[PDB]
Amino acid sequence: IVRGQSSMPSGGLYALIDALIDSEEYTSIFGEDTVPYLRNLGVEAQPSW
Amino acid sequence: MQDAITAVINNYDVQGKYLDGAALDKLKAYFTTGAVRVRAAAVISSNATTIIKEAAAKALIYSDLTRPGGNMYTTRRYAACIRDMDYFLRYATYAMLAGDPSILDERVLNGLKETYNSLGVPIAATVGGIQAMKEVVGGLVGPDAAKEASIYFDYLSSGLS
Amino acid sequence: MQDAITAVINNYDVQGKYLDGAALDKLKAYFTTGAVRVRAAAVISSNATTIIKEAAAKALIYSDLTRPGGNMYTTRRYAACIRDMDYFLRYATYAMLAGDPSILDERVLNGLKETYNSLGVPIAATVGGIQAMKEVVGGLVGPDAAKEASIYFDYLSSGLS
Amino acid sequence: MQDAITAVINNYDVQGKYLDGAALDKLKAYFTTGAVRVRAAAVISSNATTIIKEAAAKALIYSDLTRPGGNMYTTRRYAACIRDMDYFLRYATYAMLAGDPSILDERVLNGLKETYNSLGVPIAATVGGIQAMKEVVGGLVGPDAAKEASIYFDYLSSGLS
Amino acid sequence: MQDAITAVINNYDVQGKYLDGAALDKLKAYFTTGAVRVRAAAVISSNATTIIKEAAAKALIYSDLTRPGGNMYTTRRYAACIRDMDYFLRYATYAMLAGDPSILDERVLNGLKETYNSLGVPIAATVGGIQAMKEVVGGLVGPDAAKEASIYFDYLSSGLS
Amino acid sequence: MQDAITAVINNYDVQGKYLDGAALDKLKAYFTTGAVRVRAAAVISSNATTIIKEAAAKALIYSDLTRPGGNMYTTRRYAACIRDMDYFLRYATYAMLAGDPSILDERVLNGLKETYNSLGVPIAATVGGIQAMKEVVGGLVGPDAAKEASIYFDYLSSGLS
Amino acid sequence: SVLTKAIVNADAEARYLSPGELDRIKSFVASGERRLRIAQTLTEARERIVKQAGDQLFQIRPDVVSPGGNAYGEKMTALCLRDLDYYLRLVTYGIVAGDVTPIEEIGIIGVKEMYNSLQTPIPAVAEGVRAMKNVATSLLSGDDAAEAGFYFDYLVGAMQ
Amino acid sequence: SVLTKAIVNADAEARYLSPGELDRIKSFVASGERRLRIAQTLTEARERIVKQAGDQLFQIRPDVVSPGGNAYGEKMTALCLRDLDYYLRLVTYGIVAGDVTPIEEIGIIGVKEMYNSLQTPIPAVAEGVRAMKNVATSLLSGDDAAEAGFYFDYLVGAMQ
Amino acid sequence: SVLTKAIVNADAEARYLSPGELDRIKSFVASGERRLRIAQTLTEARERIVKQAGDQLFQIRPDVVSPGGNAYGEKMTALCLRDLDYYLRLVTYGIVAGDVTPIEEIGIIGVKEMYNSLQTPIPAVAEGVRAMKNVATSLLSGDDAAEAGFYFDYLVGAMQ
Amino acid sequence: SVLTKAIVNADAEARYLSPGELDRIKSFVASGERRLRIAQTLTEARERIVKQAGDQLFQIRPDVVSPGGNAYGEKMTALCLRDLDYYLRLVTYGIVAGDVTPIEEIGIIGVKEMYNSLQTPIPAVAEGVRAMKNVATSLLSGDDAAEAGFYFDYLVGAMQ
Amino acid sequence: GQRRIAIVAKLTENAEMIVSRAANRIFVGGSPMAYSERQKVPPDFEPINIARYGPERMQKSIRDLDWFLRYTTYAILAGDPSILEANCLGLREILEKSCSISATIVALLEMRKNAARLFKDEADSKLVSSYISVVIRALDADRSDA
Ligand SMILES: CCC1=C(C)/C(=C/C2=NC(=C\c3[nH]c(/C=C4\NC(=O)[C@H](C)[C@H]4CC)c(C)c3CCC(=O)O)/C(CCC(=O)O)=C2C)NC1=O
Ligand SMILES: CCC1=C(C)/C(=C/C2=NC(=C\c3[nH]c(/C=C4\NC(=O)[C@H](C)[C@H]4CC)c(C)c3CCC(=O)O)/C(CCC(=O)O)=C2C)NC1=O
Ligand SMILES: CCC1=C(C)/C(=C/C2=NC(=C\c3[nH]c(/C=C4\NC(=O)[C@H](C)[C@H]4CC)c(C)c3CCC(=O)O)/C(CCC(=O)O)=C2C)NC1=O
Ligand SMILES: CCC1=C(C)/C(=C/C2=NC(=C\c3[nH]c(/C=C4\NC(=O)[C@H](C)[C@H]4CC)c(C)c3CCC(=O)O)/C(CCC(=O)O)=C2C)NC1=O
Ligand SMILES: CCC1=C(C)/C(=C/C2=NC(=C\c3[nH]c(/C=C4\NC(=O)[C@H](C)[C@H]4CC)c(C)c3CCC(=O)O)/C(CCC(=O)O)=C2C)NC1=O
Ligand SMILES: CCC1=C(C)/C(=C/C2=NC(=C\c3[nH]c(/C=C4\NC(=O)[C@H](C)[C@H]4CC)c(C)c3CCC(=O)O)/C(CCC(=O)O)=C2C)NC1=O
Ligand SMILES: CCC1=C(C)/C(=C/C2=NC(=C\c3[nH]c(/C=C4\NC(=O)[C@H](C)[C@H]4CC)c(C)c3CCC(=O)O)/C(CCC(=O)O)=C2C)NC1=O
Ligand SMILES: CCC1=C(C)/C(=C/C2=NC(=C\c3[nH]c(/C=C4\NC(=O)[C@H](C)[C@H]4CC)c(C)c3CCC(=O)O)/C(CCC(=O)O)=C2C)NC1=O
Repeated sequence: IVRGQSSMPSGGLYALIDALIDSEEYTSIFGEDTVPYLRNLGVEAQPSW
Repeated sequence: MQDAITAVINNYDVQGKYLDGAALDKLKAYFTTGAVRVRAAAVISSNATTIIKEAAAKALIYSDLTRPGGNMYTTRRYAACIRDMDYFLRYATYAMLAGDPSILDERVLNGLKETYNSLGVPIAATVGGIQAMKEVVGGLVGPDAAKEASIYFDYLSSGLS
Repeated sequence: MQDAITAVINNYDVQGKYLDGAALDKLKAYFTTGAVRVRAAAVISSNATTIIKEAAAKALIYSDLTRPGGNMYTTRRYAACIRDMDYFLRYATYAMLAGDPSILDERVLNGLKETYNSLGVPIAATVGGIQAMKEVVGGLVGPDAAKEASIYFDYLSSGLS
Repeated sequence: MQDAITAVINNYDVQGKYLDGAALDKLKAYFTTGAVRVRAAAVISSNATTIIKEAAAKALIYSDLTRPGGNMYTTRRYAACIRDMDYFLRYATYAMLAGDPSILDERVLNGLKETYNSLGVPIAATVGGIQAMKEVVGGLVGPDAAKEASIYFDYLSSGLS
Repeated sequence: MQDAITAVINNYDVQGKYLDGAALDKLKAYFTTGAVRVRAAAVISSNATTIIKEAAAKALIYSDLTRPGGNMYTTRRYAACIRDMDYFLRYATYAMLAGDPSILDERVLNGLKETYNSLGVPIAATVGGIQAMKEVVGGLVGPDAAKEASIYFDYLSSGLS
Repeated sequence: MQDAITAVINNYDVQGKYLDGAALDKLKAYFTTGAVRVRAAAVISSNATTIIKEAAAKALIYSDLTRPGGNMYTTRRYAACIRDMDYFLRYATYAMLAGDPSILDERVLNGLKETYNSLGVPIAATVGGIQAMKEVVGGLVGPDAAKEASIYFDYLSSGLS
Repeated sequence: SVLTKAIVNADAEARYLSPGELDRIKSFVASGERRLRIAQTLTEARERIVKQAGDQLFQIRPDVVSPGGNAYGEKMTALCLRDLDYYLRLVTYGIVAGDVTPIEEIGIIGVKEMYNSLQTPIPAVAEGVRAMKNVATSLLSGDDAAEAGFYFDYLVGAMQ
Repeated sequence: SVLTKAIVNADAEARYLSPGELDRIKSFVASGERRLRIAQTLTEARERIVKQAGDQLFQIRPDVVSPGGNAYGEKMTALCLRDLDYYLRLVTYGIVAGDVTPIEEIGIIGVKEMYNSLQTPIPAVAEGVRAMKNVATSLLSGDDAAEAGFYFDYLVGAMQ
Repeated sequence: SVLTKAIVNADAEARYLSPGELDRIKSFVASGERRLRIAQTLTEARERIVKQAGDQLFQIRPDVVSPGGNAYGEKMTALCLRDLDYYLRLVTYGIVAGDVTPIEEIGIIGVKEMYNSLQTPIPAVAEGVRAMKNVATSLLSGDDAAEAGFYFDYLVGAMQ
Repeated sequence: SVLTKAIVNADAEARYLSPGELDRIKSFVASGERRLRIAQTLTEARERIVKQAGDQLFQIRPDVVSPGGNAYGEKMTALCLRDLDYYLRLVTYGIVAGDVTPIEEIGIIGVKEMYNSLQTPIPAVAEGVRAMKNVATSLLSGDDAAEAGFYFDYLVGAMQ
Repeated sequence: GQRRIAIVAKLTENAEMIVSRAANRIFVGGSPMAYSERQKVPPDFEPINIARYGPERMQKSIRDLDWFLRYTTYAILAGDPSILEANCLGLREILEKSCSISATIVALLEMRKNAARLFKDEADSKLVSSYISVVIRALDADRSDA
């Protein structure tokens, strides 16, 4: 990326974290107010691959 | 995933070859069967639910499988089983449209054998559920499409056993 | 490997300590249960084959496991499975005599989970085969020894899961 | 996880049995000890910190373990160790309320032996930390509850060794 | 390994199915091409050495590969390379007789990609050596057998890339 | 990770020793080479792109690797490969500044050998890409720093083989 | 098959098939339709062969369906004939393959250890297997009955 | 292809192919025969297209074949036309599938990074592609020339 | 160290070190010999420093060494000075590293939980550290005494 | 132990333990209480046994504490008694287990190579052990003194 | 605890009666109860025991009644209805092609009433009706379900 404001922009670690968090999928299931939880066996349809 | 056509393109791309006569003949062999694949998919899709019901009736229910101690005992597990059946039917319809089984490996078979071993899901009984849906499908789609639909059900079932 | 007694000796050796009161109390707690361990081993050894037979009958056979598509289908694989069962029984009998599970790690569990994943061997089904042999063992050995035999079967089974 | 009331149901469900007289007797044997389990949990919870402190004092600190070269040297590792201790105490309190050790397997023992081998965490020393907390617990909870609390500490400690 | 006749049996055995109409049709599709496979194998076997010579001449030698710094420099390595070529030709002839590529996986491809990476053996150059032998083979065996021989050379070459 | 200085601190901390003469001598041996490490890093950083281009030109491209069938064929894979090269260069520059290879293990080598085996990435070819960047680096940084930069490139390359 | 057994020899010596090897594949495949007919006839009469085999067996050795017998009872008997059904199936496989590879991996390698564990009396089982030959052979022409008979006698041989 | 961009899209919502979605799977099928034919025609004249593209390129940008130019010299020019041969090939692939798909994975994703490393001037590669459009397009009927032209302009677009 | 801290920030943002980061490594390493001298002096007087901190502590808090005090008694006092010896050691480590990474992992992260368990009054441990600052600082030149003092005040800060 | 030895022989044969080796264990369990007691008694007088062993040794072999002797000097003698303390400890371990087992791994396998390097005269180490037997044996009842004596004579044997 | 086990005893002890009362009440034209392998609204438009159902259709319909009863005893021991709503939540659709949904409710209605005669309604007579209410409630609507 580069450093933009105070910095830590498109980081390595920093970029990865925004990318996750700003994803479509993230803000759908847990969008906005909920803390993330394991979507394991009981909760959703699990992939078998 | 890949279909008939991209199977050929990627096989030539790795050699960096323009498509030659042998390639062009393969692609023709796909295009020439294409209209029939479409008609067959429309029959399967629109009879989806009836195919599952007739396949379950011939190969799963009225049995120890649906009784206490059986893996499709409980409304929960009965629902999971016919849910699975719908996956198989639906994906086999994709494979047959694509004219390539690669999607059945990527999105259905990978890890499924062990997943079923881990839950206790009876493999042999599931294969019969696949080969019963094939039987029904082959009646509904007719001479034109019977053999072509059938193979991807057979792909599915030798993928588990 | 180590047993109760060498577990204590090596724990003190690394500190270069002569055995003290706490150590001596531990060793007593082993010696005082020793005669009972021996009697229990003689029951298991002499009923070995019957324990496997009754454990398989309650937890493995008469099932999809023994049918085509199942992992203990074929005389080859049925033989391999009850061969395994004999290992488990035999080593658990060693662990219980030693009063230490370390041998179950060194010579049985190490790499076994992945070995079973690589061959396709159903883990959950194998655990039931272990916990069925425990059930039989606990009847045969009696009040004296039941809890002590049982734990090393439980060690084995949480080692796979 | 499962508890005594739940285990009776799932143990019968797999046989498709109504609860019968033998089942009903087991459940009574749980209900009849229930009030005592609750009182014992309230003592443990409210003395949690003191139990860890007295258990560490009798079985861990003032030793080579807390000195340079020892696994509970550094404030980091001392904190991790008494953190662990709190887990054990807390879960044993769950197991004893449930009247079933299954939670100790599912959420505490599974993989823990090897986790400790991989980090270098001394197993024998951890068991003494468990059996010291049991000693303290058995004083605090009284005649009513002493034996029942004790067993799930003993379950924990033979799960590691 | 497996062949078309054998594969049909094991694919059905895992489902516990008698051979049925679909199975019997597959086996016919093999038997009906069988005599042609045999004739083709006798041409390849008896022209083995000439096929390698013409394939090397079109795709390997007269190049940097055979010059100092090249992987088929030294009589040692030149010998190893055309030795390999003979393996490929010979096994492809087995696969084509069997009408199944499974032997090419079990006894030729497994680990070979990494073996070549570890020695420095040029993969792309080896594929050209495979596809040149195919070219020669397809001339020698004629219309009857050309497509059927060709596929197992193509199996080999997409197995490396 | 650790550097020269924290390598010493942690080696003494586990013994609970204040730094003694031997320790103080080691740290001096680092500090006394420190200014030279900094200058060398500024040369590498500011010539990063040219080092990769000259290293690829001597050891990777103009070859079967970049041709169809080769692992750095396709703009995708060519990009991935020189991306990797930049990692190596950048981390080796970290290791050399720190005067400790521990970061090369923690953040680069761990699992990388098998990752490359799993994707098919040619190991020997990657090592040559490392030892070519070293060659270029040793020219650019001069007498002062040549040996010190070089060792962490050599650490990287014996970490893969 | 003949193919599996033979190609294996080719690959192991790093070579194409011999004239001999090619000849036997040709003679073998020519004998295909007949072998398929032999399997069909026997598949078509499987229930009869098993049942009549089972009567022939229990006369020649009944004790197995008696108080202290391994096959005593209705569901301990439902399993003994099922095993006889298994072996007839494997015999049809062998006949169409022209050798035992399949028969062997599926039902003789490990069979001593399996049956010793179950304490099914194995040697009674050989006689039971032999009875099926007698029934099956009475539904086949002389020439086809012999060709079938080799595979029955193999299983009888392997057991013991 | 058009298919890939399509069966995978009606599987991200777990459903069967929509009745309108099996119609893009219809135009393409009819188009494919014509599409296959155009690719074959392009393949036939490949050597002429590349060579004449290469002349058209070096007139328009003589700087790349000059002292400080990426393609300066006989073998720096040989590799340059080989790259032009690569892209024409990918253009035939794109046309036949009906969707660009594979060409992207084969020759644009990563292309900036590849050529930046080699120090190749990207925009003059885009010119080499325009030059190929001009030649190829003169060997095709008006209708087929347009259909081909979209794929040439895509590559020109992606190198940007 | 200063090195570890600079690098970790570099790697986490996927980049080479900044001019700033390079400058501080340079200034830091220039102070190497001086920092080593500061650690030596304090290592050389460790036994004296611990005792004078311990006297300063027990005057200011005679209660800790009183009936209901955590350090009441001869061996509850012996362990208390040993802890004071521990922290002086960590302070010498910090001074030669030029930051707290080592000091922190070894003796502040987890220290609240450790001492709460032992029921040690944390703020009087902070006083014991101030007492050591006072003694240690009287054995160092003005400039070196300040440089040392920052690390003492850090520990005092972290126990808070 | 006796347990380890019995089991290892059992497992090597891959069959459950016998009668004849499931006895010895019973004897050992009864013996172990007595065995544990003897070790405790030996542990109580360790300093006296070592010191008096050390006097008995240097009278019998004054050459080791002489100009060209391995144990010449106050330390070189201090380390020598420490080694005598090591072996007495291992002897208590051996007695308690009922089998020598761990002592072998701890202090005889490799002992020739260790002491040859240090240039220690092995046979005078064997004498130091006899000297300890004499002292230890005078603090035990006749029956317990013999049981202890076997383990002393083993070590004496292994240094040979 | 102790109640629930006693309450569950009673239901188990004379389980058949409760079932026979239902079985008899919807199946007219024979003895439904002979079939059950233990012995080994509108609402009715009474199925006949041999005419509309057959033997095999009848056995499924009889087992369910017995099986339906069994679940409440399991349900009773645990805190809730979870083992009943979950297996009945979409039961309507599996059953409707060959079972009259509304006919089946009357056997369930009957059972709840017939189950209660056993209790002296201290609290445990309320309970049995409460559990069996779930089967009925959660079954009908047939839009809300599944
Ligand atoms: C404990 C919660 C629970 C229930 C109740 C349950 C029922 C259930 N009923 C079934 C079928 C069936 N059930 C019935 C009949 C009836 N069912 C009734 O509850 C009525 C009393 C009667 C209609 C008046 C019939 C006729 C079939 C055959 C399916 C078909 O229509 O083909 C099946 C399919 C397998 C089978 O044939 O047994 C299940 C899984 N599963 C569960 O997990
Ligand atoms: C998109 C591709 C895909 C497939 C195919 C798939 C299968 C699949 N089947 C599952 C369970 C199951 N599958 C069945 C299937 C059956 N029961 C029987 O008795 C019959 C033999 C068989 C039906 C014919 C059952 C009963 C379960 C539930 C097991 C349990 O109770 O945990 C699960 C576990 C998670 C869940 O319960 O949903 C998966 C992932 N998942 C996928 O993502
Ligand atoms: C001394 C300690 C030790 C153990 C425990 C051990 C286990 C072990 N089990 C194996 C295979 C196997 N293990 C089983 C086991 C089972 N099949 C089932 O379906 C059941 C769930 C289960 C029996 C309860 C089977 C069927 C195979 C054969 C897999 C194959 O066909 O390759 C193999 C592969 C080599 C072989 O086939 O013998 C090993 C090494 N090996 C050892 O050295
Ligand atoms: C290097 C990181 C590190 C530190 C600092 C550390 C401290 C530490 N202090 C301890 C005890 C103690 N520490 C003190 C200290 C004090 N009493 C007071 O009132 C004063 C406030 C203070 C002296 C300034 C006392 C009195 C004990 C004994 C408490 C007891 O035994 O209950 C113990 C338990 C005894 C032992 O096993 O060593 C540890 C581990 N351990 C570590 O790994
Ligand atoms: C919820 C169930 C659960 C448990 C029980 C659990 C244990 C556990 N203990 C750990 C480490 C540890 N555990 C200890 C424990 C001890 N040190 C000693 O010397 C004593 C013998 C013993 C305390 C009595 C120590 C010191 C570490 C740190 C090891 C390290 O430095 O990496 C870790 C590694 C991750 C971490 O450091 O937090 C886990 C996961 N994790 C879980 O999720
Ligand atoms: C350093 C180890 C080494 C050797 C020796 C070597 C020899 C070698 N000799 C070759 C050809 C040849 N070599 C000869 C040699 C002879 N013709 C005769 O009749 C005489 C007996 C003999 C000359 C004394 C001939 C005639 C050819 C051409 C054969 C052909 O093209 O078919 C070739 C193939 C052409 C090429 O690509 O270079 C190689 C690799 N390669 C090596 O790496
Ligand atoms: C199919 C996807 C694909 C492409 C396109 C590809 C291109 C490619 N172009 C290369 C070089 C080159 N490519 C060019 C091309 C040009 N010079 C110019 O000035 C013009 C702008 C342009 C011609 C239009 C030149 C001059 C080189 C040599 C550069 C060097 O050697 O430094 C190389 C390195 C040589 C080699 O090992 O092959 C690759 C891999 N590789 C691929 O896998
Ligand atoms: C296809 C390869 C193959 C075979 C043959 C096979 C046989 C086999 N026979 C079995 C039992 C049995 N088999 C028999 C057979 C006999 N009793 C007698 O006395 C006679 C000698 C004989 C009949 C001719 C009996 C009586 C049992 C029941 C034994 C028991 O339950 O203890 C069982 C255990 C029950 C089960 O889970 O299925 C297996 C697996 N399994 C296989 O995978």
